[PDB]
Amino acid sequence: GRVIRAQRKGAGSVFKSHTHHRKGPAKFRSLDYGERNGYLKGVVSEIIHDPGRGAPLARVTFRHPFRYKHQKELFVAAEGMYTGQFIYCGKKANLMVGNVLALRSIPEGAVVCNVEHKVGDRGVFARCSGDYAIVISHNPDNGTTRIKLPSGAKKIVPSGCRAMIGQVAGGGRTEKPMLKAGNAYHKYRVKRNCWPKVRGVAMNPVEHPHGGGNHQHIGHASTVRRDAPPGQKVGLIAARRTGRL
RNA sequence: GGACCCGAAAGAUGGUGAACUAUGCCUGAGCGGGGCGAAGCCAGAGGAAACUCUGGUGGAGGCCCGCAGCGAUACUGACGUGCAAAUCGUUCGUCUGACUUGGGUAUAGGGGCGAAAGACUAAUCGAACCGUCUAGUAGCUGGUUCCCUCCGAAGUUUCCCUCAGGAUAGCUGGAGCUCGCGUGCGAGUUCUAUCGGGUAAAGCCAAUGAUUAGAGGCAUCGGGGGCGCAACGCCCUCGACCUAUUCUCAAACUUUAAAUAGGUAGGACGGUGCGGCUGCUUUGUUGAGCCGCACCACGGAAUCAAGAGCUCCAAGUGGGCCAUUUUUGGUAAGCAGAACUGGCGAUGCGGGAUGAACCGGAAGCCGGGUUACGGUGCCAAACUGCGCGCUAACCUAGAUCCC
RNA sequence: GAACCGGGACGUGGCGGUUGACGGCAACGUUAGGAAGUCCGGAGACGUCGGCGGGGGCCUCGGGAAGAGUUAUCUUUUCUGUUUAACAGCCUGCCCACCCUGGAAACGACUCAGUCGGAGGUAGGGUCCAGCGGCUGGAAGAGCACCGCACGUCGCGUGGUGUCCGGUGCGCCCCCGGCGGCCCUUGAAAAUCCGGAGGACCGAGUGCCGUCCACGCCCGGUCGUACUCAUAACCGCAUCAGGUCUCCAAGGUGAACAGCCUCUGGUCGAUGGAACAAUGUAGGCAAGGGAAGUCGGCAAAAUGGAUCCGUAACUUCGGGAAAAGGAUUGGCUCUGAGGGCUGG
RNA sequence: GCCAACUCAGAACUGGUACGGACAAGGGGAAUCCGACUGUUUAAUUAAAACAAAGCAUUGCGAUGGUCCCUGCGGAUGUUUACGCAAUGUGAUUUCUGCCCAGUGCUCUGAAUGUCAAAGUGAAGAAAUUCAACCAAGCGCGGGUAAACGGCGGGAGUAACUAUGACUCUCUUAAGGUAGCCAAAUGCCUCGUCAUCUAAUUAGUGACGCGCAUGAAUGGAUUAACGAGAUUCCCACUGUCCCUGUCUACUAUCCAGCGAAACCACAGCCAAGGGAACGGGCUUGGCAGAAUCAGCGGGGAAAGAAGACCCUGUUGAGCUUGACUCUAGUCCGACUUUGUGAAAUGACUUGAGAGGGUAGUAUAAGUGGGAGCCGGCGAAAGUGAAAUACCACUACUUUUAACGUUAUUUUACUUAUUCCGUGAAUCGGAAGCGGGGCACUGCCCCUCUUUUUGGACCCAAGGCUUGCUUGCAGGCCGAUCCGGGCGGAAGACAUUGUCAGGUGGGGAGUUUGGCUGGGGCGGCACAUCUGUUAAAAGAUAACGCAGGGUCCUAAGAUGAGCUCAACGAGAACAGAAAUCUCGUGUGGAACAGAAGGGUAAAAGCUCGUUUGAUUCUGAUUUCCAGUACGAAUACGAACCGUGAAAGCGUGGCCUAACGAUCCUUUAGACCUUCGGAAUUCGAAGCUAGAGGUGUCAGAAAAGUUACCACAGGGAUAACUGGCUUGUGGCAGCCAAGCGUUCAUAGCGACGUUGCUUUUUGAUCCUUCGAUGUCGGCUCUUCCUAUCAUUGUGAAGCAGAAUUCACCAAGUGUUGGAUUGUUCACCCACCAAUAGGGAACGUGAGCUGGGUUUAGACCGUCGUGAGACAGGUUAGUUUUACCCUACUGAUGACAGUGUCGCAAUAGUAAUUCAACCUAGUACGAGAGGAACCGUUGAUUCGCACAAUUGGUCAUCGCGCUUGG
Ligand SMILES: [K+]
Ligand SMILES: [K+]
Ligand SMILES: [K+]
Ligand SMILES: [K+]
Ligand SMILES: [K+]
Ligand SMILES: [K+]
Ligand SMILES: [K+]
Ligand SMILES: [K+]
Ligand SMILES: [K+]
Ligand SMILES: [K+]
Ligand SMILES: [K+]
Ligand SMILES: [K+]
Ligand SMILES: [K+]
Ligand SMILES: [K+]
Ligand SMILES: [K+]
Ligand SMILES: [K+]
Ligand SMILES: [K+]
Ligand SMILES: [K+]
Ligand SMILES: [K+]
Ligand SMILES: [K+]
Ligand SMILES: [K+]
Ligand SMILES: [K+]
Ligand SMILES: [K+]
Ligand SMILES: [K+]
Ligand SMILES: [K+]
Ligand SMILES: [K+]
Ligand SMILES: [K+]
Ligand SMILES: [K+]
Ligand SMILES: [K+]
Ligand SMILES: [K+]
Ligand SMILES: [K+]
Ligand SMILES: [K+]
Ligand SMILES: [K+]
Ligand SMILES: [K+]
Ligand SMILES: [K+]
Ligand SMILES: [K+]
Ligand SMILES: [K+]
Ligand SMILES: [K+]
Ligand SMILES: [K+]
Ligand SMILES: [K+]
Ligand SMILES: [K+]
Ligand SMILES: [K+]
Ligand SMILES: [K+]
Ligand SMILES: [K+]
Ligand SMILES: [K+]
Ligand SMILES: [K+]
Ligand SMILES: [K+]
Ligand SMILES: [K+]
Ligand SMILES: [K+]
Ligand SMILES: [K+]
Ligand SMILES: [K+]
Ligand SMILES: [Mg+2]
Ligand SMILES: [Mg+2]
Ligand SMILES: [Mg+2]
Ligand SMILES: [Mg+2]
Ligand SMILES: [Mg+2]
Ligand SMILES: [Mg+2]
Ligand SMILES: [Mg+2]
Ligand SMILES: [Mg+2]
Ligand SMILES: [Mg+2]
Ligand SMILES: [Mg+2]
Ligand SMILES: [Mg+2]
Ligand SMILES: [Mg+2]
Ligand SMILES: [Mg+2]
Ligand SMILES: [Mg+2]
Ligand SMILES: [Mg+2]
Ligand SMILES: [Mg+2]
Ligand SMILES: [Mg+2]
Ligand SMILES: [Mg+2]
Ligand SMILES: [Mg+2]
Ligand SMILES: [Mg+2]
Ligand SMILES: [Mg+2]
Ligand SMILES: [Mg+2]
Ligand SMILES: [Mg+2]
Ligand SMILES: [Mg+2]
Ligand SMILES: [Mg+2]
Ligand SMILES: [Mg+2]
Ligand SMILES: [Mg+2]
Repeated sequence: GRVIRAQRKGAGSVFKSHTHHRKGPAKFRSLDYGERNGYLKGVVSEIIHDPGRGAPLARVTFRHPFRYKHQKELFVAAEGMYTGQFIYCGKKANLMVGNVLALRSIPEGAVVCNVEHKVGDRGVFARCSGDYAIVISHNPDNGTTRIKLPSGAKKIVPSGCRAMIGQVAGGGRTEKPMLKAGNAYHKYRVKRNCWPKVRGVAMNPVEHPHGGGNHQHIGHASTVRRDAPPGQKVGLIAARRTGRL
């Protein structure tokens, strides 16, 4: 008869993201004439740590195409990039790690990161540390490029979508064991109030379908309907299978 | 309808709280002295080499003892109308981190928040607090205010999600009305005459069923012994069978069959003789009812009759209990359940020492007389009255229905 | 009494015109020493822990002088105080950072720990940075201590002496510097201020144009400000043994803001008196036995600091571990070892 | 030479061996269980094994998305992007994680139309409307899934002693407990069996295992280190105890001052009696003497609270789901938003064409004339059930356009709509400057200027041309022209809105009968019949006794004929039992069913004819209120059956076999109404049946609560008390037998009479506005049904020992292991280690180990919430100052004092050992007493401190730490 924790998540106010010390969103430059037709050069000034994000970020300074001022950008760092490096963004940019190129100019089998979904969206795919997308094939008839995403899915995107050459830096982070609750506490303190987690079978019936019983047990199948209403949809949602492979 | 008065656990609606506590966020602050001695580094020794070893340096850890801080294990200590609606004393856990803490800020009631105890959300939490709907509804508990006088119950029937309730009939009050004065439309009573019964008892030597014992007979058709190869051959024992007897039995057996109790009748609403009506009935004014006229009818058994009949409105009651006799279950019960009557309940009074039911007896306020039951050695009113026997208790002799 | 900040306006003097200073090889220095739209950088501006070093205050030892305490005996001894603010100038120049000469293995330099060097070490010579560093002015005239004269009811009167010279440190509080450890944690923003890139535009010859320089002049609103901050000034119905954030922090013992005693400061506020029955509450002891008590060793007792010797099974090899088990500990009189500065 | 600090290590000397001198400050060891550890938690009874945790595993999701919030609009995750976010389970490391997809879930690019709404389409009708096809998701079917919920049994045969079963086959239901582990925090029996630990062990440890009911991420096994966690043992230690004593402070005490509260019908001495079954009051007795002080915990069934346990109410509430009825969300179809075009494919139109036999070649598929048809067939018959010849139309399978209908797909456009990016900064076309080839003057093919470097980059130089002569100012190129789309993506799909179907404990509301020797479980005594209880009219109770929702066109109606069961005697197979003959035959047969009645030319059996099992209403009986229903009975008014007729028949031979209102539906009338008038559909009326309420005078209805609540109930359970005494315990009587013979020394079978309330039952009288619920500890008293001790009788009593019995309750009846234990069982001592009451004595006397709140684990059960007579661990014990009682203390008792008497009340002593008797009596031996006397001792009681021991704040003396 009580709202469950998963339900309470949506209202927020204690489950909102912790973003006080973050350095702003990481994204490509806004797509413009220079990147569409030629190439534009910037310089990497700093490599910084973004709290709550495994991958390091890169500060890049560009010369504004048509204004007398500096254009400052924050890119998701690719492995191998260093301070003082020159980054080239555009259709005519060379195929080097750290450069941002339109997928139409990236040959097949290339490893890229921060791939745009819609032309000009400034990058939404393969942004986490150690992750990357792979260019599979091109279709000039409809101007569409096929990519393999980190999850293994194959997606078709417009060939004008941009992507940075190389993989995201910081790979191998999840290999290290944490060994203690304090490390997880520190990890999630800068992410959100999602830790520690209380098991449903440890609660009373009033606040969870798994609660109750003189023994600790679910008492009914943990697989639930895809259309099960909020508050009832707990456990393995719409599972096509369970158990070991 | 507030509905005689007071009372629920709840439900609904609209508002108020994160000054406590829970969690996230922002910005500040706080945490002796010791122990162990990880990486990294320096030097030396052994060895053919590989490599091994030793002594220093350094200071890691959700590491250890421990002060402050934070918390609260045991005494199940103190106190337990306390210093205190959670405190005090000793003891105890942790103490550089998942650490402690101030202020600001966010989350508000079927909502929040929860390292999860249904915990916390202002001494309020398995749904906060404040006002209102609201005099919420209660077959349930408690109260329900002057006097005398008259009458005066019920715990039983049927129906009800009915079993602590209600309606219904019965019991009761009030109002009367119709008549009547012994010629009485009557009666919890007898008498006379007529009917029904299957209990008590009795019966099995009567049907059905149960059951003991012997006696006399019988078989080409029972088990054995003897005489025998067998024999429908012979002699005996026990069994069946027949006959006449015999012990003992029945709520769901019975021929017979009480006591008590049940029904009907004993005139004025009768009888007799004529005539009439019918569409009913008959072969038949043959019957069956009914209707007119004439005559007779001493009231047609006893006793009593503080009279008989009729109607309307309505209260309370619908938990009963006890006793002689009859009687079911139960070892029995101050157990549980039925029949008739009476009693207590609703009722005092004398007796049984004492007592709701036993015995007596029922009652306005008094004087006198006499009794009922029970008593007359004292307590305590009335004889140590007149008489006959029994008992002698070295066990507390014995001493009055229920008891 | 002596300073500072912000704002306003001018006057005097100074500074530049090679229109927009000079010096240094350089780091950079000097009180001044153009400039508009536009653009760029820095400060503000940041976690935590450990060692080391510097500064201020405190603590502490010795000497000089002033006063006081003790003095049956000893005590050149015991006690108190012996001060220097903001601000201005000059000097100095921690640890770092930076610059010039030069070119290094037989490698050297170097910290407690690290670390650094042909991407230029050692060495020689310099620049800059901090300071809560030094001297001077402020400022001895002030404050403090001591010794005198005077009114002796009301002179907040009047005068003198001193305020000096050294040592020491794993000491305590605060600030700072520079390294190192930790993170799947990397530990605010803005107002505001400073600097820089560019040079449109701008002036004269005995006066003009500028000037962040020196001195002089004027002004600076509104509200809070007492007191308590707690065993009686807040909350708990109270003058309630509870609860309520934080700053300062002496001496002795001792590892120690442990316990105990003491100095400054505070305080004797818990209604008082008499007696010392039982039963209680709190705190001890108890011959012999030693858990037989009790559901149960509940409670209490025992052990305990430091130094030396020594330490098993098991083990995730990190521990177990202070395992277990033994010895010592006072006072007094000595001995030895462990340092700094100066001088060829 | 001048200064400087406290660290370390040694050596003498020395004190009453004192010296971390106060203070400060681990007890240790050997094991088992749980949880890895650090951390967190029920503020005010539970700190834990519970929660979290790192590690492990599973699930969804690529943004047009997953999860979630929101009335709506829009939002959180998201300053994000799979090394991520979201939803779960397990719980370090090590090792392992077996079989089962039948069930419930979840899931799928699977077959298919078995079912499937609204809208839309077609037929009929005057229309309302009814019929058909088409028909989404979902459901059904199929597949996959167990680190999803969960499950892991039984049977038969089989090895050469037996036993088991490697092996083979089978059933429910998919499989049949694998590796492991165990009387476990998990085992009932159970205190299981064995070993060990102890003197003794329901405890601990190890082992065994058909294990009521162990078992593998509902995780199994182990595990160093850790723990205010649960357990066992050992060492040290001790006032826990033997067994108490003593010391200090503060109280209590007394005083000055000050000064409440709880509670109070009236009050307060007892024994018994009865009584509402436990009185302070009543009855009968005992007694009983002013006024006061300090305690005390027996009583006041003391106070504290309208019992929280249990039951009842037509009272809730938290939670759950396979309960009833709904609902947010979600999926799906239609219409709308919604505009502009082109093609395929499947049906329906018509239109031409091909095919078929169960047995036979064959359309003989179906039909008519065929005797005649266009050389060909019948005209003959082989199958035959029905003819081939010439005509079509009828059914089934099968191709394709002229016209038209319908449905599903593919695809085109962008302006509606939706989404993305930007400070809407170069978008579309063309042309020029340059670079390539061709062959010859034109073509086509490409580019927009920036890639060794951690620099800077803006506000136009230049050329041409005007005002007039420039303070300077105005135009073009530099800087191509033209496009009145900021740049893209999806796109009439998505999205909004309205209806329609599915899903929907996420959420709302509600329900979850009654009787009942408490309630539940059980049963139905709830409608209802027979016999009996039932007491010879009727009526009559119990969860008394023994039993009983249909069936029949005949098993109803009528007429006729006959007589059944059984027995006796006879007849081949044939007999106990087949069919047949005669005789007897009162029903001993049959009549649907339970039982009781009833019936013989019948009510039974056979046969003939039949539908009175018919229509119409009234009356009566049974039940009973003299209501209804059911059932039955006697007439009346009709039509019939049967019989010759009287007559009989209104269902079953009689006594049971059944059902209101509302609604639905059927039958009846030339019936009534639709209210402005007519006709016709439709609807509504009247009369009689049918669909049913079995809780049967008739709601529509699942659990749980230990998180719990309210109104009440002693109308009703869980103690004591009261009745009873079956059961338990303790006695008696008779005498068949036992006892070498002998019933009775000692016993007592078969029977039979009693007593007791320390057993357990039975009951429900008292108590539910509360009488504190086990056991132990302490303390007193009482009983005898006597264990020991004193005195006796009897013996199958030689002695010793033992047994039976009589006076007898004066005295005593113990220390320990295991268990919470009562109980039990062992060890030990002893004269003995008897049995019991006192509200199952005794909690304002204690304790709190157990039972019996809330936390938590295991096993079994349940889908679940949760349950458990199963186990386990942690879990607040309140108040006396009132009256009485009792213990002591003043006082009263007629001046004061001393010495005394004395009723009455209380009372106290107990048991054992040794020596001698005595190796005596007795006895064949073995063995083996007792009186007297002497010396000690046990338990208990009253005193006392010479000695010993204890006690210190003599604060007495000494020593000593820090200040
Ligand atoms: K809710
Ligand atoms: K959290
Ligand atoms: K968890
Ligand atoms: K559950
Ligand atoms: K579980
Ligand atoms: K009324
Ligand atoms: K607050
Ligand atoms: K904070
Ligand atoms: K609420
Ligand atoms: K009632
Ligand atoms: K008879
Ligand atoms: K008979
Ligand atoms: K009534
Ligand atoms: K800050
Ligand atoms: K640091
Ligand atoms: K200042
Ligand atoms: K400038
Ligand atoms: K002030
Ligand atoms: K203050
Ligand atoms: K013990
Ligand atoms: K025990
Ligand atoms: K810790
Ligand atoms: K812990
Ligand atoms: K704890
Ligand atoms: K846990
Ligand atoms: K989303
Ligand atoms: K799981
Ligand atoms: K399955
Ligand atoms: K399945
Ligand atoms: K199976
Ligand atoms: K495991
Ligand atoms: K613990
Ligand atoms: K007083
Ligand atoms: K008496
Ligand atoms: K009720
Ligand atoms: K509740
Ligand atoms: K659409
Ligand atoms: K729906
Ligand atoms: K639901
Ligand atoms: K009939
Ligand atoms: K009923
Ligand atoms: K419920
Ligand atoms: K008995
Ligand atoms: K009772
Ligand atoms: K009670
Ligand atoms: K005991
Ligand atoms: K505890
Ligand atoms: K005298
Ligand atoms: K005496
Ligand atoms: K003495
Ligand atoms: K003494
Ligand atoms: Mg579990
Ligand atoms: Mg707050
Ligand atoms: Mg500790
Ligand atoms: Mg009534
Ligand atoms: Mg009778
Ligand atoms: Mg009488
Ligand atoms: Mg009289
Ligand atoms: Mg540290
Ligand atoms: Mg010092
Ligand atoms: Mg001076
Ligand atoms: Mg400049
Ligand atoms: Mg207040
Ligand atoms: Mg020291
Ligand atoms: Mg919306
Ligand atoms: Mg479908
Ligand atoms: Mg096995
Ligand atoms: Mg285990
Ligand atoms: Mg009595
Ligand atoms: Mg109550
Ligand atoms: Mg009722
Ligand atoms: Mg006949
Ligand atoms: Mg009906
Ligand atoms: Mg004899
Ligand atoms: Mg006796
Ligand atoms: Mg006795
Ligand atoms: Mg289960
Ligand atoms: Mg006496």
